[PDB]
Amino acid sequence: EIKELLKLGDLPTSGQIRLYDGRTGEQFERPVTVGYMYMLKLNHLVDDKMHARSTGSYSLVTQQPLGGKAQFGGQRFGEMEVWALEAYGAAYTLQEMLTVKSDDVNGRTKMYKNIVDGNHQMEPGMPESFNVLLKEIRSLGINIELED
Amino acid sequence: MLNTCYRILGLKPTVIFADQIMYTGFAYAARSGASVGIDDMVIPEKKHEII
Amino acid sequence: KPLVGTGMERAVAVDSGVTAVAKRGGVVQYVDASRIVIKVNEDEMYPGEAGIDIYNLTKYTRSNQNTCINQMPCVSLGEPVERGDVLADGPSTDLGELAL
Amino acid sequence: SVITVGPYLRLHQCGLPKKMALELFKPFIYGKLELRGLATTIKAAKKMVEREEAVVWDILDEVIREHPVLLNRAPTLHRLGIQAFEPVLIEGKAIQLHPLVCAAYNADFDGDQMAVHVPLTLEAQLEARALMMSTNNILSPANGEPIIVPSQDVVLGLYYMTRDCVNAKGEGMVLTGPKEAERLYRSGLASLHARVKVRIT
Amino acid sequence: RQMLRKATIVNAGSSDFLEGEQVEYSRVKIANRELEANGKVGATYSRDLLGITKASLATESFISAASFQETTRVLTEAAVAGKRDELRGLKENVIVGRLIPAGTGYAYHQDRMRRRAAG
Amino acid sequence: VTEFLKPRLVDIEQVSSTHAKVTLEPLERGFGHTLGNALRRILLSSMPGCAVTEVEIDGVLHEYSTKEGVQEDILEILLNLKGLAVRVQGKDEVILTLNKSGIGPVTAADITHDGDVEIVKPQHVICHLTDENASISMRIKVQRGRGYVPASTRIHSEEDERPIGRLLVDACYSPVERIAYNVEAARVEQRTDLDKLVIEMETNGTIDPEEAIRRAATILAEQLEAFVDLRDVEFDPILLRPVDDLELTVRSANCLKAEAIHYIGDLVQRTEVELLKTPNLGKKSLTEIKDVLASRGLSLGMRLENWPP
Amino acid sequence: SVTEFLKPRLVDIEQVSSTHAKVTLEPLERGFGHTLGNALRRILLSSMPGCAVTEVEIDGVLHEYSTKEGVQEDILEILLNLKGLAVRVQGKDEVILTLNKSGIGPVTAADITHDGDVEIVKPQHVICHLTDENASISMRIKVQRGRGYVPASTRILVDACYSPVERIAYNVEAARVEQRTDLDKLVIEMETNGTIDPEEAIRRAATILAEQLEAFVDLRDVR
Amino acid sequence: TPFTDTDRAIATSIVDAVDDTGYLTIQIEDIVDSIGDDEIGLEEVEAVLKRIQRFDPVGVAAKDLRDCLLIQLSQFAKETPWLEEARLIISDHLDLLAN
Amino acid sequence: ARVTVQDAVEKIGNRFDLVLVAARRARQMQVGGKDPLVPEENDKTTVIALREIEEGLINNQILDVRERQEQQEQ
Amino acid sequence: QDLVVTEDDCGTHEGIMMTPVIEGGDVKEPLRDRVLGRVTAEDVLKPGTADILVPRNTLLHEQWCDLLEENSVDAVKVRSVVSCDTDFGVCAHCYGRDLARGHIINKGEAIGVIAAQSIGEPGTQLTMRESSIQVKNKGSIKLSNVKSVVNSSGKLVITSRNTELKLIDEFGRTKESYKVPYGAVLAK
Repeated sequence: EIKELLKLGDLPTSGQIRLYDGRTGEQFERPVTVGYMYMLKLNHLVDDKMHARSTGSYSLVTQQPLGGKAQFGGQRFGEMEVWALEAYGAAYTLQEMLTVKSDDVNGRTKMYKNIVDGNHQMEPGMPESFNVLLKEIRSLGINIELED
Repeated sequence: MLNTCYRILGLKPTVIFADQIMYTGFAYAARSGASVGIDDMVIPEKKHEII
Repeated sequence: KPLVGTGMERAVAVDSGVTAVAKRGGVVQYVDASRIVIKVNEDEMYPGEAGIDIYNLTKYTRSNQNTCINQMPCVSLGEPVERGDVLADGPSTDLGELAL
Repeated sequence: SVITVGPYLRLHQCGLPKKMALELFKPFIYGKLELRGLATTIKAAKKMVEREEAVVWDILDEVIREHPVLLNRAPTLHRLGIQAFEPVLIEGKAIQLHPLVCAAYNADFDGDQMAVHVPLTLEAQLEARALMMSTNNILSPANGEPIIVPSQDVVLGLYYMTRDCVNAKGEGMVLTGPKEAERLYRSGLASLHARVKVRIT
Repeated sequence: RQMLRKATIVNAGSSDFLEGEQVEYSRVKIANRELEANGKVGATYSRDLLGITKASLATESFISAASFQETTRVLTEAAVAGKRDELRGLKENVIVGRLIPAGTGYAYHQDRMRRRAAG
Repeated sequence: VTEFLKPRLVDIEQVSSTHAKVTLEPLERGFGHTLGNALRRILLSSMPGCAVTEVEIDGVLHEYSTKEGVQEDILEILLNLKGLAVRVQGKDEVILTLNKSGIGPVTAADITHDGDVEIVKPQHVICHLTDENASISMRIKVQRGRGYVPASTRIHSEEDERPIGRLLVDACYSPVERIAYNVEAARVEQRTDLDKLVIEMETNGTIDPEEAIRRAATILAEQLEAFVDLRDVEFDPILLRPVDDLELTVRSANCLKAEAIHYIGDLVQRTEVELLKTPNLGKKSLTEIKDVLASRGLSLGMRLENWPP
Repeated sequence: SVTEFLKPRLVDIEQVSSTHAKVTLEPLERGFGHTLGNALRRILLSSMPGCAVTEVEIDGVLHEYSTKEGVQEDILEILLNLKGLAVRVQGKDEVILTLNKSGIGPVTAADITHDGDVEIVKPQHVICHLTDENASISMRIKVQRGRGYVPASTRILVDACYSPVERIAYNVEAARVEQRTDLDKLVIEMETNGTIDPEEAIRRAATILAEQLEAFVDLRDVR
Repeated sequence: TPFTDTDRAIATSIVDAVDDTGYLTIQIEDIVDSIGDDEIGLEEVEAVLKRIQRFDPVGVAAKDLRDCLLIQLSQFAKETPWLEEARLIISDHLDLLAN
Repeated sequence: ARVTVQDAVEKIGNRFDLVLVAARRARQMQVGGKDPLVPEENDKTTVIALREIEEGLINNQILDVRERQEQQEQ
Repeated sequence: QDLVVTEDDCGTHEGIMMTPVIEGGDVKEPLRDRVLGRVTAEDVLKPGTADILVPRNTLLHEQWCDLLEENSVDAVKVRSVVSCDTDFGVCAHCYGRDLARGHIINKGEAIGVIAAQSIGEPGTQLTMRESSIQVKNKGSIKLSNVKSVVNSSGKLVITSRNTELKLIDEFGRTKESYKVPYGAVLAK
């Protein structure tokens, strides 16, 4: 019945049609199938998907970038990503992601200053979350400290 | 083809070869037309007798 | 509208309550971008009322998804309207058919 | 951002939107502006970057040039879920990914998103260039088979172009090999022509 | 190989009259005690393999194997026994925030270890 | 070249008001396709026309509202005005007014007619009214351009001149919007077998087919003239004021003159330790000079890369 | 603005050899890259003045299934080598050429008789393979004038490679001037058989097309 | 900003002695006493303070109202009129305007 | 941009010592006091140092020799 | 995760014997890819007496496997990771290449995380869960130390529970095992 209906409007019953290229004007062999499909636009737009960040506001505890676009938040490196970096052998990139881009408070400012001055050097220091963990463990009756 | 290129020549020729293969394949696939339709898939006439 | 459908779009659009269907209507007096008034004929009329049905359309209101909800009239002045006939088209509706 | 296909790209390259850039590289923009004497003070540099001037765009194009940036698909199961590319500024809002590396990333170009991370120290940049670069991940570290292989819309093209059919246009032609393109493009023979004798070196 | 560790012993061998000693440590002790001073006192060992979740928690550093599965039991055992970490693993160096002893940081780790021998 | 026998424009046909069919003289083999493709691409790409750019109506403020007595919304009104086809004489940037009252259809015919504006289809629809007391009155601005220009492109040009109620619409500027060609071997029966190409263009009435073809040919010739002759095988620091008005107390001017110090920048890009290598000026004098320089340049803070003459 | 179009000024060309050249243009208008490039490619691939050898009358049997009798190389390969010969004759419709050579074996283009207008771009080209003895051979070759190319199946004996080009291709890349990056960048890489510089061939094709379309403007741009 | 170590210490002290309104609370000789260095001088502290006066909030860290409006008047370009008049009033007629 | 690193890898040997050597050389070039032994082509210090290593002019021995000589010349 | 290449050589001859997996119908994996990226021990010996094919510590890059197949060797003793006697980590002479590189593994590389990441990446697995002997080609019996006992008919009885057959066509290469119980009766 579809083939019959195509014959009433004077169209090729096969459904295919010869097409030409718009840039060269050379006919495509193997005639192409054209038609009318009902296309609909979904609620996943790229305007709401893009997000970028260089330096914003951190949290009072653990001093890390906030999160998932919650007031210009940062993105989450994870256990699988650090496994990937270790498999690559990316010690310096791993240390950088661990300290400079994160809760190393005295190192974030130094790295920003060196970048603006054109130095590209890192002062790793020590993350703030480890200090928070040490304080939380000492809040229980468990002595813990770092030796020399 | 890619594996032999890598094994014989090296890394730079095989990277260039991969890029050029992608370019030429993309071009000629579009130049071929290569559509799909209802009549493209055919049903054997013996299907009814087998059933 | 879809050129290829299944016939259920009319029922979905009507039953979704997203349009403005005419109850006990006979004829249209005044059509506007945001108002429709229908002069109900005497057959479907009971004594004690003027005989005017008024529909106030919904124009550009936020949804739960921050989308737009807009109703647009379909009828014109002096167009006889029966009972159960649509008068406005909600979001993604074309003459009472689900058109998304 | 959402992933998009760029076929014009080469292996060591990606399409980074200009809107996303000039935000990841903002300290570098400030440094270059101060060095070139276009902004005597940090407040002036900030105002000039916020106004998005042509000098800012030129400086961004200059600073982003030899600076690898690494992309990461959200479920990263093996090593090749993170690779480093050379950013190419595109006018748009979606990251353009390479079809050959799509297989390693397991991307499918239907709503998949991809994260971007910038290395800033010299050791990190040299590391992204010498260990994580997508032109260094040829073979798989699991078995050894190559991880880059044409898979779709390229296999079909090569298969179509290298095929034989009898009684095609220009069956008996004999030529030198550079002439096959001149013969297909203008007139005379089809790419499916048989019995064609060409001298190959 | 990672599964095949933590060898128990049946003979004393002057090492320790306990159970649950690592194969590498026991082999080092045997090679340093037998050939050097007293080759007569050999400590026979039995290689008893462990599952993944069990050999994961049987590590010398409490900083690792505490984040793995259970923190309360590991922390209580470490507090009671009074143990030290020394930061020998990738997880330990990651948590502390230093260069991992693998890849480009391996040379730095080797130099630090060599310098710590003298002081 | 051996007698190319190059083509001529002959037998221009006008099928309808918006549909034409032009023919060209028989031409050599392998030229019909290239000429036709180039002409079609240029005609679809860049052909100047006129389109509505901005519409102001006294009644409404924004485009997301309605108007009492009018059936369609302001969005429908703007989308109906977008397709309004109109050709304009010499000057561009014309503004025309439309005022009407009643209950009938409001078409493009009942628009104030000027001497330099011609409506080509006066049966268009501008969202007719329904109430007898309703009366629409708007001002339509028509310009001429070359390609599609969205509303966002023309936003930066208007910062202060953007009153409430002046609604802008997208511009198309393109009067062709469809064209096909076909090459056949005929009309050269006298000479050898050559090809003639026929162009089937479907405009909207704004442009003349012969004029459009001539414009496309001129554009192609101008573009090609750059291939005939193959050859060919500012930014500065803002602070460039002189060394004057720097409050040279006693010997700072003498030191600057003896050291051949430039106006400002070379003095700015100096460190204190290196400046002490200069002939002795005194700590107090150095601090005073540092204060004067700092009040404008943040304590001798700059490292310039290059120095223009 | 209204009728102003961007004209290419960066026309830097870099050539690897005297027959290979890679041309490049500065950002054109949007979509003009394909227009100009395809027009030029088609015009200089299908219609270009030039001279070429067309047919050959070797002493022996006219059929292709001939024998060696000392050449050691098949006549099909002889004709294939002849096709790759760039001859250039000044204002002569058709001329005849011949050769006579001893039996050392290396047969080069210098063996053909030297005529006033017939010239050979390179005389180290191999027409005949290494002979086995002192036996000679007469070629009796001839050339004509033509444009483009026609096969020998229809227009007779070996072929007619009149067009003096080998390979033409173009690529179109993105470019920006100040803010808009939706501008194109034509890249042309052409190979010439010889006797014509690649830039000269491009210029000739451009002039051909310009004089081809100037008849349609009907004497536009008077002043 | 490119300060020396001593200049950085002085700037840190000065910015520590800054109120919410933007005017420094303690006076310059008090700042000099807080530094407590024989080498440090009033001219040096003035140089550092004037260097940090040009920071993003204009007229911040000003000793009083007199030298807060004057900074912005000097900042504004000479093209706008009545500038000289405004400078003359703000220089030494502050009480004259206040009453 | 430099497409691949293989000549430098073959020259150095370890595939991880190359990063350290090129980093300590690009540090000299960037922080200043040094001049590129290879003609720069509007390249960044990272690529300049990597290409100098590839050409066979810099390693973990030449750099130490030059540093020791400069220190002793003080 | 703790495993890292720290040593260059452990100086041990211990290792696992590697043979093609010959069970069921035919071989599922030959001695072609199970040994391609390994370093053999000194146990490699030519089929002929007092003849050798390759030295002790060699890396079978591309052609030593070809020579080994030409000589038709089934069992090769190859040093492995478990045999390595290094105190911490493993040595580099018992791991081969198995990377994006065509050379032996460098010291400092994280074998521990390179592995266990290629084992769990293929998460394309599933969930929710004595008389028939057919030979493939010509072969021998290869009883492999089966206790022969007197049988009623013209055959030999079997008393041992550990019986294994093998088919030999032209060399030491086998075709199938076909383990049989003690009730088997030798037909040939």
